[PDB]
This record gives sequence, C-alpha cells and structure tokens, in this order.
Amino acid sequence: GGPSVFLFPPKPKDTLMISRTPEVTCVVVDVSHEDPEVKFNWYVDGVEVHNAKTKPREEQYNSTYRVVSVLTVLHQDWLNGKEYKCKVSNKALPAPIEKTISKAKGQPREPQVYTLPPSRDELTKNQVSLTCLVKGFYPSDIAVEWESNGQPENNYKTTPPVLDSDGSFFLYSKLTVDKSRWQQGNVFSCSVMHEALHNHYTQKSLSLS
Amino acid sequence: GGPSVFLFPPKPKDTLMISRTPEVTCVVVDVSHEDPEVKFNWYVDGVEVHNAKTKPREEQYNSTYRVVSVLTVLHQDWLNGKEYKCKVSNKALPAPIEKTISKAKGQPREPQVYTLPPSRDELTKNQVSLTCLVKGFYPSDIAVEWESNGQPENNYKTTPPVLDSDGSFFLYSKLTVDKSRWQQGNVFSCSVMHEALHNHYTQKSLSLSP
Ligand SMILES: *[C@@H]1O[C@H](CO[C@@H]2O[C@@H](C)[C@@H](O)[C@@H](O)[C@@H]2O)[C@@H](O[C@@H]2O[C@H](CO)[C@@H](O[C@@H]3O[C@H](CO[C@H]4O[C@H](CO)[C@@H](O)[C@H](O)[C@@H]4O[C@@H]4O[C@H](CO)[C@@H](O)[C@H](O)[C@H]4NC(C)=O)[C@@H](O)[C@H](O[C@H]4O[C@H](CO)[C@@H](O)[C@H](O)[C@@H]4O[C@@H]4O[C@H](CO)[C@@H](O)[C@H](O)[C@H]4NC(C)=O)[C@@H]3O)[C@H](O)[C@H]2NC(C)=O)[C@H](O)[C@H]1NC(C)=O
Ligand SMILES: *[C@@H]1O[C@H](CO[C@@H]2O[C@@H](C)[C@@H](O)[C@@H](O)[C@@H]2O)[C@@H](O[C@@H]2O[C@H](CO)[C@@H](O[C@@H]3O[C@H](CO[C@H]4O[C@H](CO)[C@@H](O)[C@H](O)[C@@H]4O[C@@H]4O[C@H](CO)[C@@H](O)[C@H](O)[C@H]4NC(C)=O)[C@@H](O)[C@H](O[C@H]4O[C@H](CO)[C@@H](O)[C@H](O)[C@@H]4O[C@@H]4O[C@H](CO)[C@@H](O)[C@H](O)[C@H]4NC(C)=O)[C@@H]3O)[C@H](O)[C@H]2NC(C)=O)[C@H](O)[C@H]1NC(C)=O
Repeated sequence: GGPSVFLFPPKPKDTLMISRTPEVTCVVVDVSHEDPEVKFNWYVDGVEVHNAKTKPREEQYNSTYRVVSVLTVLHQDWLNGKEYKCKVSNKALPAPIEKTISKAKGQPREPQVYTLPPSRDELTKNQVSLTCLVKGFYPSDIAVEWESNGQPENNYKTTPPVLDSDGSFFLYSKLTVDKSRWQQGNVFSCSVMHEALHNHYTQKSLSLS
Repeated sequence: GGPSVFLFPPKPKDTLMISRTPEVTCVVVDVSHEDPEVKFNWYVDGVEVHNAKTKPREEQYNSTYRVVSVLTVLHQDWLNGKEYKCKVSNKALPAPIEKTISKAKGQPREPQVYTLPPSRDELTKNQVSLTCLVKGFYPSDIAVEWESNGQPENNYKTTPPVLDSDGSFFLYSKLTVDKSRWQQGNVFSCSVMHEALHNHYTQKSLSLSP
C-alpha cells in the first residue's frame, strides 16, 4: 500500500582501511508516480547529523522508483558499535519508517588463516584449486583477496561466512590457476582483512613444496 | 494484505534415494477469520493432479490461519525437471495465487570430490580441520556428510553452494577433529550425494599420510 525501506552496512574492507570511505546506505523501493517524494533523516546514537547525501532516483522496469540516501561514516564509530538510524517519510506512509543497523556485537576474534595446496587427485586437470581456510573469526565482516608477485589474482571465489560450532565464523576461498603455473613454482598469497588482525591485515603464502 | 503462499521443494537427499519420500509443500499464511476457506489445485507440467494431502487449517497466535498442502513427487519426475504448480484460492483474493517450483534448469554436472588434510600450521592446535572440496556440480542441490569407521561424525559444517566462473557450483565441508585422532591415523570419509554421480553417491577418504 506504500514503499519499503532497506538499510545496508558498509563494505567490510571500507571500514578497515582509513583511505577508504565507509557508507551506510538507505534504499526505498516501490515508490510510485502518484506519491513520488521521499525524505530521509539520519541519526548516529540518537543524535541527528546532516552529512548524508541523497543521490537522485531511478525508474524501475515495473514503472516504480528506487530512492537512495547515503551516509558516510567514521571508521572507528562503525567498529565501536555506534548505531545508525535511517528515518524515511513519504505522503503515502501513515507513520514514518525508522530503520536501524549496527555492527554485530561481541569481542572480535582473530581469523586463523591456512593455505591448502591442490589435492593429488586434482593434478590430472589443466587447472587446479588453491584453498585458503579462514576460521575462528568474529564478527563475520571480512574481506579476502589473492595475489601473486604483488599482482592481483582475480580468478577466485570465496564462500560466504558460515557460523561454526563455537559461535565464530569460517569461510574458504578458492583460487583457480593453470596447473603449469602451480608446477613452475609461482607463489600465491591469500590476504585477509579483519578488524581483529594486527593492522587489519594478514597474508599467507602458498607454493609448490 | 491478504494471504501469502510459500512453495517448498523436496530435500536433496529425498530425490536421490528411492527409499525416501520427496515432497513439494505449499503453505498459505495470513488467511483471515472473515474468509477462512482455502482451495488448492496442483499441476505437474500444467496437467492437474489430485493426490495432494491437505491438512485442515491451523489458527496461529496472531489470529490468522496457516494451511499446508503436501504433494508427493516421484523421484524421476523431479530429476527429469517436471514443474510443480500450487494454485491457491481464497475469497479474500482478487485472483488465485499461483506458485511454481522445479529443479533448476541446465545440464547436470558431476561433482569432483577432493579431500584436503590440515595445514601444517594448524597442527599446533588441539583440534584440526579436515576439508572436503566439492566442485563443478550442477544443479546446486547436493548433500554432504562425514563419517569414520562406519559412524557419522557430528562436528562438521558445510558452506552453501557457491556459483563458480564456469556456471557450475562448488562448496567446502569442514570436519573438526581432535588432533590425536588425526595423529592416531584414523580414516575419515567425505560422502557426497548428487544426481550426476553413479548411484547418486561417492565417498572419498582422508588419513594421515605416512
Ligand atoms: C519493482 O522493481 C524492483 C527491482 O526488481 C529487481 O530488479 C529487477 C531489474 C529484476 O531483476 C527483479 O527481479 C529484481 O527483484 C523490485 O525491487 C526489489 O524489491 C525487494 C522488496 O520487495 C527488495 O528486497 C530486499 O532486498 C534486500 C537485499 O538488498 C540487496 O541485495 C539485492 C540483491 O539480492 C540488491 O538488488 C539490492 O539492491 C541490495 O543490494 C545491496 O545494496 C546496498 C546499497 O546499495 C549495497 O551496499 C550492497 O552491497 C548490496 N548488496 C548486494 C548487491 O548483494 C534484503 O535484505 C531484503 O530482505 C529482507 O526483507 C524481506 C522482506 O521483503 C525478508 O523476507 C528477508 O528475510 C529480509 O529480512 C531481513 O533480513 C535481515 C537479516 O536476516 C534482518 O534485517 C531481518 O531479519 C529481516 N528484516 C525484515 C523482515 O524486515 C529484501 O528482500 C530488493 O532490494 C529490490 N530489488 C532492487 C534491485 O532494488 C520491486 O519489488 C518491484 N516491485 C513490484 C514487483 O511490485
Ligand atoms: C502470523 O503467524 C504466522 C506463523 O507465524 C508463526 O506464529 C507467529 C504468531 C509467531 O509465533 C511466528 O514466530 C511463527 O512462525 C506467520 O507466517 C510466517 O510468514 C512469513 C511471511 O511473513 C513466512 O516467511 C517465509 O519464510 C520462508 C522460510 O520458511 C521456512 O523456514 C522458516 C524458518 O526459517 C519456518 O518457520 C517455516 O515453517 C518454513 O520451514 C520450512 O517448511 C517447509 C514446508 O513445511 C519444510 O519442508 C522445510 O524443511 C522448512 N524449513 C525449515 C524449518 O528451516 C522463506 O522462504 C520466505 O522467504 C521468501 O519470501 C520473502 C518475501 O516474503 C523474500 O524476501 C525471501 O528472500 C524469500 O523470497 C524468495 O527468495 C527465494 C530465494 O531466497 C526465491 O527462490 C523466491 O522466488 C522468493 N520468493 C518471493 C520473492 O516471493 C519467507 O521469509 C513464514 O514462513 C511464515 N511462518 C510459518 C511458520 O509458516 C505470519 O507472517 C504472521 N502474520 C503476521 C504477524 O502478520
């Protein structure tokens, strides 16, 4: 009978590196032509702040609109658990919509990062799988990349975080490389970014031993 | 805001073992007191079927009804990609609600199952991680289990399927064992059930290599 509001956290990576800009994003769907104007109010722990930015809106292929406010956040505020309140008012709304988001609560825990070589069985293929196991980490916000010789390896896929039996999270990252690259003896690095790591970052190497 | 309909597919194990009973489940929620009568029609590839089993409505604590209908599917109908339509009629609807579900479309691909021992750096811990890599399967419906010496191992978690570059899926299963059980030389088995495996099953073993 009116729109819907959705609130999104910053990218894990954006909050760990001071050079990057972490953003909280407030998204309004089902905005129809007849009642086209949406507003936004923002709050960080009950205050209001004014540095949010409304980027102008897009017509959907179902003839409705998508409208987005974007608040930049302080890295340390996000990591310290401050609460970020989106407030949406619209003529079709009977009561304004508040929505809230925050970082997962609890003592952060350091990921353990382990590289595993391809299995003997796989070595009959033209391409092989380099595995990075990242386990024991909390909260689930994490970024994982691969490189070789300081250069980014982009042919990888990473699983979402999975809740482990001790309340921490784990994931696996799979890098796929030409078998010959693995045989010739190239070093591949899995890098992991996480708040509980020293300087928010660690790398583990993997090469043919 | 009238009733809504959720249509649930069978369990991956159920469609792969003839001994099991695969079901499609159509569930209707937010049925009102003022219009409580619900009708289901079921279709398999658009042809009506009449062997569903519908339970009588159950009132929820929020003063709405929930109504469930169960269709028993034949194993080979599901694997052959038949489509299952639940049609739901209620006098609070302006038109009946239809939902359709089937096995994801595309040519099935056989999973490659590879087992991977603990990192050397992990054998510092009291517990260690045995890994099962399952890749290159399609569709993503799969079941993964661990055992040793006949019996199920409880302490394992499996990732959801992840869409790979080539349009197939992969996942990993992690089994956590006490380091001594790995040092003692016990054999552990990752078994995988998928429609593109022979007898829909394969099992690969892992053990401390001498
Ligand atoms: C008219 O058109 C639009 C567009 O159609 C869409 O695009 C077209 C081209 C076609 O492809 C369509 O098939 C396609 O659907 C329709 O818009 C869709 O409408 C629904 C609402 O009805 C929205 O659903 C919400 O989605 C969010 C997740 O949103 C992210 O992921 C989407 C991809 O999966 C992506 O499209 C979104 O843009 C968004 O992406 C994120 O964006 C941020 C900011 O940009 C970015 O920083 C992120 O990186 C990015 N992430 C990505 C890309 O992965 C989902 O969270 C919502 O689910 C909650 O609410 C449900 C209730 O509807 C509920 O069932 C769920 O359980 C879930 O509930 C919450 O879960 C959490 C955690 O458990 C928690 O808060 C609570 O437990 C619970 N909260 C509750 C219950 O309130 C929700 O599903 C789509 O975003 C939207 N699509 C687009 C493109 O905007 C529209 O419906 C059409 N209108 C019609 C047909 O009438
Ligand atoms: C009034 O009460 C009733 C019952 O509530 C009950 O009583 C109240 C008082 C409280 O005590 C409640 O806590 C209690 O539960 C409420 O009914 C609920 O209504 C919601 C909708 O508002 C339904 O939500 C859907 O949930 C399903 C998941 O449902 C399974 O899992 C649930 C737990 O996770 C479990 O509770 C359910 O029973 C059900 O369990 C499965 O059951 C099948 C069949 O029996 C069984 O074989 C399975 O083994 C079993 N699984 C289990 C137990 O784990 C979820 O799938 C739905 O998500 C879709 O819809 C969203 C839009 O609504 C969308 O945003 C989501 O992304 C998702 O959308 C789909 O996305 C997929 C890909 O993700 C895609 O393929 C589809 O195209 C897409 N579909 C779309 C867009 O439409 C959804 O979240 C609850 O299940 C239902 N509860 C029950 C018990 O039936 C009612 O809302 C209350 N009314 C009020 C308060 O006004």
